[PDB]
Amino acid sequence: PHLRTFKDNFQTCKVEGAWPLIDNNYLSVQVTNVPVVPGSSATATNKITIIFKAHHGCTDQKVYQAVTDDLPAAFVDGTTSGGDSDAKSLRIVERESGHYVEMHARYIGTTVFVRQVGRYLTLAIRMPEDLAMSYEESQDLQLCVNGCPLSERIDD
Amino acid sequence: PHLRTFKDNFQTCKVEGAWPLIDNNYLSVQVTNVPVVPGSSATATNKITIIFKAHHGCTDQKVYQAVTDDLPAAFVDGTTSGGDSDAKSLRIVERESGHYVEMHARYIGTTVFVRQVGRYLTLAIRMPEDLAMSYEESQDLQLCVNGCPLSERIDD
Amino acid sequence: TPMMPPVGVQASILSHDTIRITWADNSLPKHQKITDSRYYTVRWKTNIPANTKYKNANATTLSYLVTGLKPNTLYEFSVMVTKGRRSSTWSMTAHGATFELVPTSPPKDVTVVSKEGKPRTIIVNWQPPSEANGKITGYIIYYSTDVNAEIHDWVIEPVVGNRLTHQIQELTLDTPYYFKIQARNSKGMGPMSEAVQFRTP
Amino acid sequence: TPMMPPVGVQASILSHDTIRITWADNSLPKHQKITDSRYYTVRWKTNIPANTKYKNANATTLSYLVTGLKPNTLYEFSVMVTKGRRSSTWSMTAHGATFELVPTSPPKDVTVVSKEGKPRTIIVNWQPPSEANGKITGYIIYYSTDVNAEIHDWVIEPVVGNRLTHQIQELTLDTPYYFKIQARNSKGMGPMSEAVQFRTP
Amino acid sequence: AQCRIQKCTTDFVSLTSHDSEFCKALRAYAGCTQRTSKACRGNLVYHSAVLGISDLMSQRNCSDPCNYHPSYLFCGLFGD
Amino acid sequence: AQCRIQKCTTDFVSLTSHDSEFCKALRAYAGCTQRTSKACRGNLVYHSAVLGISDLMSQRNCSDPCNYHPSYLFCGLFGD
Amino acid sequence: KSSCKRHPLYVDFSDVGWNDWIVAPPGYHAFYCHGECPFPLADHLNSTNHAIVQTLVNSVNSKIPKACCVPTELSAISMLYLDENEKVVLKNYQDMVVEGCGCR
Amino acid sequence: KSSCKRHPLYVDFSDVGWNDWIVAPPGYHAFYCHGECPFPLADHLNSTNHAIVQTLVNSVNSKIPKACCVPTELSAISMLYLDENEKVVLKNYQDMVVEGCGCR
Ligand SMILES: *[C@@H]1O[C@H](CO)[C@@H](O[C@@H]2O[C@H](CO)[C@@H](O[C@@H]3O[C@H](CO)[C@@H](O)[C@H](O)[C@@H]3O)[C@H](O)[C@H]2NC(C)=O)[C@H](O)[C@H]1NC(C)=O
Ligand SMILES: *[C@@H]1O[C@H](CO)[C@@H](O[C@@H]2O[C@H](CO)[C@@H](O[C@@H]3O[C@H](CO)[C@@H](O)[C@H](O)[C@@H]3O)[C@H](O)[C@H]2NC(C)=O)[C@H](O)[C@H]1NC(C)=O
Repeated sequence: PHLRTFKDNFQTCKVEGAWPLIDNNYLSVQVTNVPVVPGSSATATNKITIIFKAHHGCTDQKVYQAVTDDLPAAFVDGTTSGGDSDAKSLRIVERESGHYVEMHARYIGTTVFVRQVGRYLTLAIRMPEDLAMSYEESQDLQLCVNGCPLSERIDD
Repeated sequence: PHLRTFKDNFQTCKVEGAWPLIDNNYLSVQVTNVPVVPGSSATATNKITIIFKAHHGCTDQKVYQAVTDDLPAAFVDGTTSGGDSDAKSLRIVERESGHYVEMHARYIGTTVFVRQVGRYLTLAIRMPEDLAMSYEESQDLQLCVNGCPLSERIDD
Repeated sequence: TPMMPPVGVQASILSHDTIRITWADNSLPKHQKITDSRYYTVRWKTNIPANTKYKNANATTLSYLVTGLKPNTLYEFSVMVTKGRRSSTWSMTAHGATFELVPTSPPKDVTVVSKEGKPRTIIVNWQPPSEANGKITGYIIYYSTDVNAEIHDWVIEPVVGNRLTHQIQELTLDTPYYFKIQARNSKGMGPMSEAVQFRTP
Repeated sequence: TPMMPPVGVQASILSHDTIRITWADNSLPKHQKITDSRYYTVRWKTNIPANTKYKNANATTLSYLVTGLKPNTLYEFSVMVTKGRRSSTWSMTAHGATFELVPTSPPKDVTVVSKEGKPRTIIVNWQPPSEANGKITGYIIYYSTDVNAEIHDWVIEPVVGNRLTHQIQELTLDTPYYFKIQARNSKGMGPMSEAVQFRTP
Repeated sequence: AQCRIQKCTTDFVSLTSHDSEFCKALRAYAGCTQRTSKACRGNLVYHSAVLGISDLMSQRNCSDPCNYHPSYLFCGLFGD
Repeated sequence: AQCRIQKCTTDFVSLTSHDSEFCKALRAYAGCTQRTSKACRGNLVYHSAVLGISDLMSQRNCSDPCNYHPSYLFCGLFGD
Repeated sequence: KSSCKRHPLYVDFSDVGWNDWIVAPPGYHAFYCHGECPFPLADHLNSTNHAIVQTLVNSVNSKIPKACCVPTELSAISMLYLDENEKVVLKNYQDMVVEGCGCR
Repeated sequence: KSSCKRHPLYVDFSDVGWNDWIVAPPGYHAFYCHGECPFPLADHLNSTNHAIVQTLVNSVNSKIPKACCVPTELSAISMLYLDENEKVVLKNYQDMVVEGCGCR
């Protein structure tokens, strides 16, 4: 599918199967993509997983997962928010009467959107610069940071 | 000592030792007499016992006994009256500030007196005619009724 | 000014020789306490014999045990309190009477004579035991021609409790007879009297 | 006119699949009684998956046992009463969340590729198990060149719970490798994923 | 073979379960106890029962003839 | 080797024998019980105690920070 | 003026807050003892000599109170709860149900 | 607000009317139990599961009364009295003296 990296450039990649968009000390975002028509190189996203990693005292770990035709406004555990009752440090909301949902992680100034478009999912993330770059090295494979490996790209 | 019988005649008798003055269905009177001087035929009375025999519902049995120098105003059992609290059917009283006592047996219209004279006792009884004569026969030896046996008499 | 006398004086007879006296002192805090160096003095007497004088006991408790009493005897009881200088007069006097005891003396004054007109008949007169210890319910007359014969081989004649003379008929003339008597009451048989010797004409 | 709704609604979690609901009816005489042909209707749902509709139960008791729930899942609960024609609206909704269970599906979407620039290194990506049944505390990667080798003879690589990609270095080129992954949570290890075959360049 | 106060009590209790209402049965109980009297010589339940009955005996409060019938004789024995 | 609720109770009792007077010791007792918690799983005295403490917990009544701290990046993955 | 008897008492574990731990039963019939202990009853038994002496003392001095109506005989019942592993445990609890009252 | 304890009690047999039959002693120290049975105490023991369940019920519904303070352990004493024959009998009476209290 069509990737927009943190560094503001576009790429169209196959990246069929499971792929990490982000994989850092605060957040993991994982997508499963699949060919839009059989035997084709062009792909779309049918599963999106997010892990908001535990931030001592702010939220415990929470996990969003959505798939084609199952786009909940809650985390896997049924909850709609993270940790403290008084603090909405992490919360998730339904939007456009259900057609997309958005997650506000105030604790890491990060906003994440997941949407169903026909039979697949789009994803959008807005994240602070420093926290995005927080990933330890040899943890290098994050599509949002580095883009697709060249071999996985449609435009030679 | 000197005997006055029911039949109103006098006799002086030895009758040393224990002797029944009366011995009938209602009353027994028993005296112990003794020679007034040693080796003498003339006697005096040093013990007097009375038994007021039980009259169903009026008094239970009571017993007066007195001896030279012990002339109580009570029966042997310490009591001063017979049976019922409200009925003085039998009672005993001190008289002449102790020098004699008298017993009123209302139930048998009988009055008995016992007195100390010097070292001995006198006895007096007043009793209804019929009740005096009530004694069953072969119970014949009663000094008050028949007098002394002739052999026991000082005046030949 | 003058101290109240104790009240509610009761005798509870415990045995033939023993009665417990109890009493109440309204002077004291109720149900109950004794707290100061006061004392009770208990007195007791009967009417037998003539002119007994009272017996005494000092006690710091509201109960006293009167021992060594005569059996079958009614006693009267009273109590006074003293506290230092002040004493009270005596209480309401209460009476109590000891239980019976088997008699412990023999019959007294056993006197024997032949009957006027009938010499084969003899007459026994006697007086009750001085320690009768209870209502005499009968006597037993023993006699023998052999004074030394074992007691169970003598002739035995029972007799009622309320008669102090008795006739025994049908004897041999010109014959020494010997007599013993014994008393009985609700609690048993008392001792035997001394043998008295009498000779028929 | 309109019947009050039940109050004091509570969940008590009993197991990973089971919660008891209790509630109070101020309508009834206190401490306590049920006396008429009224009934309670209990409803319950979660948010996962998207657009679950409610489940129902009728009950004549002030307690109901809700079974067959998903593990590690928050449920909401409410109650209404009906008495013949009159019903109430629903109660204050109360929440309760089931305990964890060991995971019961394998990790999904196991995807394997060689690393750009370094061919002796490969990269494993995957997705969590759909029946994770609890917070995933780690995964375990298995690999072998012999796909049939007994599972304990494969290479075992532990991995943290919050990462869905991992690097394995220092392999042989031009070599088929096979991979299985498994999930773990606070209650234990879930099943192994299907072996995925990948050949180094 | 021994103190049968237990029976007196039970009987009394049954009668009471069913003015001088109690007093019929109190006087009965009291008779009963006196009849097992000497067997219960050292018996704690008996001695309490005894006082127990007489306690209730208070609340409610429950529970010519001899003179001779016309002349007389006299006898005496005198000292001088 | 098993439920030590007996100790929690005794300790609590001693402290109480000697405003938030009780509440010091109530909160202590409550901690104690929670610490023998899993041993007392079927224990009647424990489960009563638990409610017993929280009964007394009512009378007297006892017992920027996360927001990020200046520019942002964006990543997305789109269908068309 | 009741006199010491057994009265019924059903303990609803929801009503008491044990329904979070007791799988079954929903509650049980515990009963309880209540009532006075007077001059014939505390005599009647089951009662301890002490109870007798006490009620007798009460009768003289009402500052000392009468004996007390309490359970003198009890039975056990079985109940169910879950172990660490959500597996059932059936456990027999002594002295749960009042089978008889008396004065003590 | 006392809480279940043992209190002393000397029974004077004159004061109670047993002095007509008990030769000795004059009286004895019987003691008695008295005091309330609250949320920790009836827990504390000696107490029966029932007592616990009851006090817990009381805490929800005060129509059902708290457990009762009673003797839970007693001792015997010897006493003297007279037989038919005015001879002494020494007899040991069970459950006379309170050695411990509890809630029931
Ligand atoms: C019962 O208790 C009373 C009252 O305490 C006792 O009375 C006291 O008895 C003693 C001895 O008789 C009296 O002693 C006096 O001593 C002087 C010489 O020092 C002498 O002159 C006396 O005539 C007298 O003996 C004491 O004063 C007396 N006190 C009173 C208040 O009466 C009594 O002794 C006790 N007795 C019995 C038998 O229970
Ligand atoms: C829970 O309890 C409610 C209230 O009692 C039950 O509602 C009743 O359910 C039956 C079956 O659906 C209804 O029957 C009706 O029958 C006619 C034909 O005879 C038909 O036209 C209907 O549309 C309807 O099916 C009954 O009317 C209905 N009553 C009420 C007051 O709702 C309910 O079935 C119970 N269900 C569960 C799942 O717990």
